[PDB]
Amino acid sequence: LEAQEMLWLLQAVMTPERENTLRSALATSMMGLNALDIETLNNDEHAWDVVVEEFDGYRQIWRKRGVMPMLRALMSARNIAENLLATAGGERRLTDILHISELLQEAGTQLESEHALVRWLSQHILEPDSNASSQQMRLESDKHLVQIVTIHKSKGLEYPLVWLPFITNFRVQEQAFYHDRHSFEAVLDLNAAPESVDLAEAERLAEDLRLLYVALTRSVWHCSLGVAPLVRRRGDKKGDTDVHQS
Amino acid sequence: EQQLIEDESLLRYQACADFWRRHCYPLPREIAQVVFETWKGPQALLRDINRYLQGEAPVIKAPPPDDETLASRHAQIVARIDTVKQQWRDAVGELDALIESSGIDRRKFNRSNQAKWIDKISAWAEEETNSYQLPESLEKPRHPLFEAIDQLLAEPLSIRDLVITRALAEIRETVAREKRR
Amino acid sequence: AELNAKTLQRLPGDNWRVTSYSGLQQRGHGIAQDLMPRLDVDAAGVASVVEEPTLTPHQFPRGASPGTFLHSLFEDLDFTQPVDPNWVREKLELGGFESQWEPVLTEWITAVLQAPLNETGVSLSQLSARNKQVEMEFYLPISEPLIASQLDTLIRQFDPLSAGCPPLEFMQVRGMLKGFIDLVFRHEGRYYLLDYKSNWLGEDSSAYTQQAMAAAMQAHRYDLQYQLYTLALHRYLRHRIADYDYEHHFGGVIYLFLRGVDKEHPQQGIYTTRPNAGLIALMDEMFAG
Amino acid sequence: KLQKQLLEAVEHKQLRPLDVQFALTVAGDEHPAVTLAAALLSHDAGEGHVCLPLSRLENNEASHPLLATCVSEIGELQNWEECLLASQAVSRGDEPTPMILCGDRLYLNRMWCNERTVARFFNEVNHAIEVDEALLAQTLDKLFPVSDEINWQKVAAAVALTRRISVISGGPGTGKTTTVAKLLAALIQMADGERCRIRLAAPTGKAAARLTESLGKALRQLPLTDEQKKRIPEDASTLHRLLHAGNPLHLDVLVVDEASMIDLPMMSRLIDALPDHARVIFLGDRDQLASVEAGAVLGDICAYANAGFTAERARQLSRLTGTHVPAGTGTEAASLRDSLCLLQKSYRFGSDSGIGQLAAAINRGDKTAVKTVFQQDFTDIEKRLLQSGEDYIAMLEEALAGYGRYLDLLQARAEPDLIIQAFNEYQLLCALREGPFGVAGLNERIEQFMQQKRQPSRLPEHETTWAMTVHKSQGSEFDHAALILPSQRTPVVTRELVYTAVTRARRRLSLYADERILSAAIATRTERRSGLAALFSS
Amino acid sequence: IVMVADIDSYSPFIQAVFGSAPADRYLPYAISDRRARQSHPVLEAFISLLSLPDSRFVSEDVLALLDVPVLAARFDITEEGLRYLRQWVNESGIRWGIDDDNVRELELPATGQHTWRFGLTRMLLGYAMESAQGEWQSVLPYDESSGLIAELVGHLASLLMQLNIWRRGLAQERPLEEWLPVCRDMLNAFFLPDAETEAAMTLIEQQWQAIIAEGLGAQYGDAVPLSLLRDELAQRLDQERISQRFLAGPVNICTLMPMRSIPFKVVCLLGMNDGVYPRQLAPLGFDLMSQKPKRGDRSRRDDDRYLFLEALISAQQKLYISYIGRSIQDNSERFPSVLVQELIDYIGQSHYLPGDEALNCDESEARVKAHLTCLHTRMPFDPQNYQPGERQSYAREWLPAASQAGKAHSEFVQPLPFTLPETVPLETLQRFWAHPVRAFFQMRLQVNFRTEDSEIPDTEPFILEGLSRYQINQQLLNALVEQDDAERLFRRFRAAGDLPYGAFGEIFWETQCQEMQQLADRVIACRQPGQSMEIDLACNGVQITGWLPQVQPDGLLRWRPSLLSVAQGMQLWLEHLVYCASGGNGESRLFLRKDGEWRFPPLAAEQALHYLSQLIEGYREGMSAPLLVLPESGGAWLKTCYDAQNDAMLDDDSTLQKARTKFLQAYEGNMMVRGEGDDIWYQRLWRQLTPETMEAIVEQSQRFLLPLFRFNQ
DNA sequence: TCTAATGCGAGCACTGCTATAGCAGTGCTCGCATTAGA
Ligand SMILES: [Ca+2]
Repeated sequence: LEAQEMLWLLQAVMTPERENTLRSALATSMMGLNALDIETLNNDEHAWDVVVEEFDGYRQIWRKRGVMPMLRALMSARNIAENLLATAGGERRLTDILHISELLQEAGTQLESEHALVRWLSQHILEPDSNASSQQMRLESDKHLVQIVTIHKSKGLEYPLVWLPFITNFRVQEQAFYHDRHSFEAVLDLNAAPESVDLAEAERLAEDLRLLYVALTRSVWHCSLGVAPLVRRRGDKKGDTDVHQS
Repeated sequence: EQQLIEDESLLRYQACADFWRRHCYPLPREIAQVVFETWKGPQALLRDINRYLQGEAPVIKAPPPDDETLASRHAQIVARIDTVKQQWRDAVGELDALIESSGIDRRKFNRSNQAKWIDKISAWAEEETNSYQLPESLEKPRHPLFEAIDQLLAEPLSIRDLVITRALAEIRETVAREKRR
Repeated sequence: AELNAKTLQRLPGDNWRVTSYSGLQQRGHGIAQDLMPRLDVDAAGVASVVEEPTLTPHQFPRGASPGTFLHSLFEDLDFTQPVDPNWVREKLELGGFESQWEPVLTEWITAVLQAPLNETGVSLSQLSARNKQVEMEFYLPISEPLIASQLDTLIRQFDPLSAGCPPLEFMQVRGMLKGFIDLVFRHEGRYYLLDYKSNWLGEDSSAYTQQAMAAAMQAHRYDLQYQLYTLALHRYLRHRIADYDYEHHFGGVIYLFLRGVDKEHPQQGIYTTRPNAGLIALMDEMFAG
Repeated sequence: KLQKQLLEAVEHKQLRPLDVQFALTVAGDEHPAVTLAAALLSHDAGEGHVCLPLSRLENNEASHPLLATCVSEIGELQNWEECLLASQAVSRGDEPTPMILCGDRLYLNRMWCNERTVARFFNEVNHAIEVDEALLAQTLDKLFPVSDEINWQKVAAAVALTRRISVISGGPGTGKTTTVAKLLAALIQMADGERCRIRLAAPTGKAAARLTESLGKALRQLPLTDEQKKRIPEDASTLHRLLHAGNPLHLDVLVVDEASMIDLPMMSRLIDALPDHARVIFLGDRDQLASVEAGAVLGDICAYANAGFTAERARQLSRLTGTHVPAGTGTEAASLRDSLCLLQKSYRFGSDSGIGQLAAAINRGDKTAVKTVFQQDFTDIEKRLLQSGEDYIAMLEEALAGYGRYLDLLQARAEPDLIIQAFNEYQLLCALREGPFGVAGLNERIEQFMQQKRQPSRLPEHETTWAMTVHKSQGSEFDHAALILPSQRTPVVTRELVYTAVTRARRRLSLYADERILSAAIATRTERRSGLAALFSS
Repeated sequence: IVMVADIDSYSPFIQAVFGSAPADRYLPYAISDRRARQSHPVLEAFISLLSLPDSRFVSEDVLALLDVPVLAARFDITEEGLRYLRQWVNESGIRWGIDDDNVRELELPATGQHTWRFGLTRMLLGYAMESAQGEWQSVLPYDESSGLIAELVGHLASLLMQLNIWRRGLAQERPLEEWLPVCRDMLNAFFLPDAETEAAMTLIEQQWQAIIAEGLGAQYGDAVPLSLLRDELAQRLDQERISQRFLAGPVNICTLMPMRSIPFKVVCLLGMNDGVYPRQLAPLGFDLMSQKPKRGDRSRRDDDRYLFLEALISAQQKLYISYIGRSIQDNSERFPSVLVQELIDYIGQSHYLPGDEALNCDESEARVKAHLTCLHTRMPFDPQNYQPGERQSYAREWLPAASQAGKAHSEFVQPLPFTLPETVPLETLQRFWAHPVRAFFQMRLQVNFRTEDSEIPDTEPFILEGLSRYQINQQLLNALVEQDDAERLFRRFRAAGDLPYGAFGEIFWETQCQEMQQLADRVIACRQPGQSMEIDLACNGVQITGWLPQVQPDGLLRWRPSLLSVAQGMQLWLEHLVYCASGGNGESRLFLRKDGEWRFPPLAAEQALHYLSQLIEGYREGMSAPLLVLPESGGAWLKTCYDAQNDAMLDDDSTLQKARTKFLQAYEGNMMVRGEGDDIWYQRLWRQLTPETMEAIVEQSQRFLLPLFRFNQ
């Protein structure tokens, strides 16, 4: 969402000429304008060409010193960082915006056009999750927030108190990929022959037990897990509670 | 002087489409439709095999004979299918005597269905003709000579293991060759 | 929030730099002078429907890539002996030009070798190795900012050329002054400054006559180059030749616009000047004060 | 194959990448002959020419389009028609095809489709059944008084009010304005109850402008006050008001002015935006250059005016107005003829002289034109001058004196925009784009005399105008207009050209030419590509 | 002087941060030692062209080429036109390869579709002949390139011709001397040199020349393949280092170079991390010299460790050392370069701070280490940098933030005055409903969040989903209701390259047909062919003008190949009110997929106006401030509460809850279909749904959506 | 202004039969969990 806005903003900068593409950038929540604001700037043609100059000014910095330097100029003007941080969840947004600019800046040193970069943004916005480098940075302070992590990222980690709200869930293995009990090699049965799915399923809680063991083990003083008379079989509560499958 | 490839997810996908292209496009409607019913397109193939293709290839319990072509299996299947499509284009007689409760006369519903399941094939699929078999015919004097249905519902009838096996063997080396080049 | 930020009380003031007759030549050369230190920076452009079916040196590929190809030619030659044409087909073949240029080029090189730069003997062809120094590189410290204005006044006074006064197009610079001299050779007492200039595709002959040249000279304010270059040669000679005098050893500055050079139409293609000796004086001390 | 030659032709700027890439992909693997045609077709196409006459392609271009160069041009090939039609990127019009060979004309399918669409429009107009000639006649007798001696404006109105689509062509000296005005007062007057929305429109906004400031003026007058929910006095450029079939416009009657500027595409596009129940009245100048240059249609539509009305139509008009109206010449193209009508100047004493007589003269013969220089020494209005030799410098002078006012407002620093209204007081016009004559060349050769002394489009301010092509001046006017014809040559200088030039002047008008070029012009008449002519004779 | 192990990777950042407060805070810098390749557009651009022969020509890759100005300039394409080409390429169907030869050469079945030639054909074809008219050589024309703009298709096509001419020419091996001129030819063929690139261009020719010359020297007989040369150029271009500003316009940033130890008052080392600084690379291993070493021998390890010494030795005033203390993700701890460890370990063990004079070896040593190490803050706006002392920042720019001196974003919506212009097109009462909030943005304050580009399929189509399946169904439908020939439509679609290849395309087609037929029949079964009807309704002090298509003497008969939805209901209701007020007395049906159906009873022209007025009321309020009313969620809640029996608006707690659920199921969808509120328009008013505004929506969207439910079927 | 996931059984409703109730099977409506993890 902050990326989308940066994309509008850049378009705006690369051509404040086009009345419409600028109005969109001024409208992004990042810039903090008002419905009353947007309206009045639409009726005051002298004020608009002022914002247009302001924006022609940014393109110039962009062209000479870089995207980051331009963006920092913009921000100091519309006093963005200061305001954003004041606005609830506004830290998340602000540090993401800076992060985008750090990426935006490398990508620029491998393109000799501003427009190319813009194009570079669109692409990354349409087909993401590439590197660990475009992953979200965690804020310094997340350190004083209750931390919610996965069993896997928790291997290694230690915590004073831990909660296991959904430690009873299962999910039956249905794919017949199992390890041969004697040769210990992996076998893919391309016909879901029940004997193999059965062997696969065993290997499934054989794994959840390991997960449970990692789960109980992270705490120092205390741990509490949630338990429920869980059932999945659509067999009408026949003394079921296939809780014994977790 | 090697270059550490980083992705491989796109390399894999592309190999997978190349696979589909060279193994499906050239296919004639009867086989094509069959494949199509197993996977609508290469994205769906990968979805079913992507795990494998990565790291040590698992052993396949019971692989297909190191040569069955799509073409062959298809034959065998079609042929197993039509011989029973003939011994039914003769529902002249099926209009039988001796009863049971479950089996209703809204069986004339069940009937025509398969009577009309006499298209020019193109699908290994076949809506339910449970009743008119012979294995349960007895399980529900009773039935005649369409014990060829006991036989059609025994053998799996699918192109799946065959195509799959071929894909990973091939998709792997596509990836490989590409990475060398 | 009891905060505030350190503000510095020092100030910008002066800037020390290393410039080089770039104080002149506006950018575009950004990273140009950087990637290829010796690119024929003086050229630039495309070439069109001037193909006329009979190769003349005016139809030789225009611009810098080709331009510096030429300079290359004259970097290591045997001005002395005659021009092998094989050698030339190889230069053209290696530099990626069509072989079929050899006839026009070899005929072009000699013409330009056997021309009379300063009438009295002269002619590059009479210069053995021991009397040439190719691509010399100088560094002139320039203290006391060099104000574009203050340099304009005296450049005007002593030079009839720089009387075409638009100058002072650069801004204050203390620092150093880099520079390459295409060729410096001697003719028994008397050192010279040569500058090969492959340049522009201005149709034909009509563009390489004593005015037109003198013209282009001002367009690119090359006049600045002379004066700078000779202040260099001056200083250098003065430093090398123990007890040297500017007017008993100098008398140089030749400017070969490589094109516009025929075996028999002298004073066409070549340009000569001999800085005031009173200019160099002031100029030299205009650096140090 | 031809690849090299074509691609080369591009190096030589004699046709664009689009033309050769079009040529290559569509033919390319056919007889180079068809390959060439496509290149050139797309090329004339680029110049606004709707089609490419097999003729401009059979031996004549051996002295026309510079690609008369060939090893592949096997003879005059004559069977050009055959070679083409064999290649199958050309069809007679059956198969869906990039190109169409209809007539001995080669077309880019789009064009040929666009033409036919226009033919169909004018051979499908039906009759406004809204008769009761008795009543129409009365409302017209009441709107046109001086109908004693055939009133052509009265006819125009009657034509137009009895037809769905109608064209009124007229010179500047006519009440085309005032005719469309009574024309509508009568449409309004005859609308029993209601539902008659009249929207105006011109192709260029500068035109749309005038439509209103004159279609209103002349309209608020005339005896009509039965509630004036007039012509919705909002014009709109034609290329505004649309942007279509499948969403027809909201109106009953559309009045397009400056119709001479509508081009083939613009027509077919407007046509589609038109709901079957609407009435279109086009107004324009049939012999204005815009009606004859590449891509125009007015000229060809109004061609059949000279054919007069069928007899039955004539009889009806004469019944409608109180005057006998001529007819003649069977009924070929009856549907078109019967709904066209060109105006003529009317009766008064004295003259219309100066610009007047010359203009009329120009729309025809020599003897007429030569005898207006001699005659009365019209001193102000006309001002022929002998340009040849060094009298070119004579002109440069009466040229700086013409721009007099302008140059002084400059000097006298009166920097407002009277500098703007000063420039549209004098204006040089020339047939050519480049040259000693023509624009490019004239601006320089003039800037020199003046140093050595001292939105959409076509809006002035030195686009280094000073001089313009008679072409770009279309839809403009100046007090003193000077025209400069080449020294001796070109087919670009035609009768229409000269006509529209003269008609650019409101007072003085100089014509720096030679009684050879001028008279040669008067006799030549802009070539006319197209199939409309024939699409109208069946 | 500032040195880093890899100046190439610090470059971006150096440049960024030294783009700062113009006056005061500014100090000059030049980066040296960067790799020509990594630091110049065209070089890669050129290595890229040297691979034409091995390319699959994927769309984005060709288009990328046009992002290199000099190349784009060579074929007369401006950023302006590039925008169109980009759109056309996407729409015409281009995805993969250049030729059919190309595809074939990849041992892939030539399909004739989806290659550049195909799309380029569609556009040239579309230049002449328009889309309708039909398919030509199994190709349907694409008509976006039709006017003057077609001129672009030309330039583009010319560019693709050139590329093909070269992919084939670079194809086959050549004898060394033959490769000689290719480089200088490809340059002039694809780049129109700048003034900068002129230098860069010359650099290629040199390397390329020297490479070949060197081969010729050794008199290499055999022929050589392009890869051999392209790879050597690449390498040579990556070892060429640019460091021409190494000592003028001050503050030198570069890597530590061997044999270049110069005295500097200030010397700083960055990213001196374990694994990063002493730089590595193991000898070939079949390097005899490396296993039996001798005094002269050299190695990077030694050179590099000796450079860290030369650093210490050359700093005359201050030595600055820096490293990264921990990745900003897994927040795991970093480690400095053993070389830096050694440096503070030997400091600590030989110094003590004035205070601690009598405490301990180990004790005093730690304090000195702790005193010289200065942990820095994650963000530049953390307050600690703006307190007083050790490096307070000179960057006022972040002061406000640091001091929480900002002003929270003011609540967006502030009622705008609005006066309703008697007469609004039907279309504007249409565009307004069917997503009103969006409307306030688009209509009231002309803000449309248009995003420039759009994903170009990385491949031809194998499957038909979303928007496409819709656009195809749209016509298949109209063609079956029109009882027209589907077969004709199928060939056009196949002709545009919209279906998946062969049998697969047919199969896909055959099935849309089936579902589509099944709808077409419910329509066919009750269509009474009528005509347009013009609109000029006087209603509540405003006229309404527009067209109502296909008006049957029964009423309006509508249809869409889409599932049933509230926004589509409202759509037909608007149309109904309008036609019923226009007089016409009759019904109006909307037949949807899976048998959906919104059916409206005839309405008195009097009550029709009353209803068509709240609708206009809405449009009026909704032009002053975003009028809530989320058709999907609102009508979801609204559907569970409202009952046909007695028009029962339920209030029992059992239902007011199932309601609040459905609304939410609708507001934020599944993991597949996905939610109303996930929409820039709403997202711009609130990022999370608060229980207060959920209310405003319910009430508000009840007020305008009710009649829909009080009148269906 | 565009579209908006399948699929699996249940769940309840209803409809033949045949040794009023249980066994079965036809058919539309609907709620439910789906992914994972580096
Ligand atoms: Ca030189």
